Amino acid sequence: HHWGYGKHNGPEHWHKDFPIAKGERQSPVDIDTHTAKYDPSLKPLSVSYDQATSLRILNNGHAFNVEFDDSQDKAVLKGGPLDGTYRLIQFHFHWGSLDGQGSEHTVDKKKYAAELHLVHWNTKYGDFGKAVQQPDGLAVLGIFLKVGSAKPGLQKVVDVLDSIKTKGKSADFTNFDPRGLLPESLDYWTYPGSLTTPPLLECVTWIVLKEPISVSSEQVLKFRKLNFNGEGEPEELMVDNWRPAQPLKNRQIKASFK
Ligand SMILES: NC(=O)[C@H](CO)NC(=O)CNOCc1ccc(S(N)(=O)=O)cc1
Ligand SMILES: Cc1ccc(S(N)(=O)=O)cc1
Ligand SMILES: [Zn+2]
Repeated sequence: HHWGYGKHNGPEHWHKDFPIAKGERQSPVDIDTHTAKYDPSLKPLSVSYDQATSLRILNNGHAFNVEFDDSQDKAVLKGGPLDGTYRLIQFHFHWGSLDGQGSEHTVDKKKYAAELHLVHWNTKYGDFGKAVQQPDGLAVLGIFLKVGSAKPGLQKVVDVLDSIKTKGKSADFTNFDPRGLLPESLDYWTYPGSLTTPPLLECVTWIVLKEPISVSSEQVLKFRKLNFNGEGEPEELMVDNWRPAQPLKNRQIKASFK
């Protein structure tokens, strides 16, 4: 894998090694709020993170992942558009070089400063690697970030980033409560899509919350001090690690709310 977010290896190049990049259910997409249909059959989301066990934070050269113990049903997503039980494996963000870009999904073409992805896999497939081979394998909960007031529950993440500056660095990251990253409302849009990074597998039920969270300028500035490069390599700031909106094709975006 040599894909990334540069001019020479960014999203417009990915199709050469991952031809599904041009597929029928790629993510992210623009959410056209007036075209999304309210679906009264959609259930409230059930986010059950009370027993979540965070373990570690990793700079993987594209973003940082906060990893969870997914060896039991400890932190699960169910309800909403989903059938069955999806276990939280990791969360990460996508963000920009400036506050006017960074999100992957857009809302009426609006780009947010960043987007949080809480990644869950369907327990009926047993392991994450098996789940990504299935059309209903993953559920990703997407949350927009705007710049304003600080998000108190984000600060523990911000403060460990200095210890994982470069690709391949990890740090212990226990006892982090991801409930501190949610907005007040669980109103959402949903559609069938894909992973937004290679291998771009078409295995995701996307659940994108309408209500953004607010983070401070200082918090997002610390995201932008991370590096895509490994230790001792030429410094490349980890910024603009987002894929732009892809064609909606033969898909419907449904709203949980009127
Ligand atoms: N684990 C596995 O057996 C293989 C090989 O390592 N991995 C994958 O086939 C997919 N890995 O997918 C990560 C991933 C990528 C993108 C997202 S996003 N940005 O759509 O939430 C969320 C997870
Ligand atoms: C040099 C190079 C550029 C881009 C890729 S890709 N198709 O994985 O994005 C691989 C190698
Ligand atoms: Zn993501």
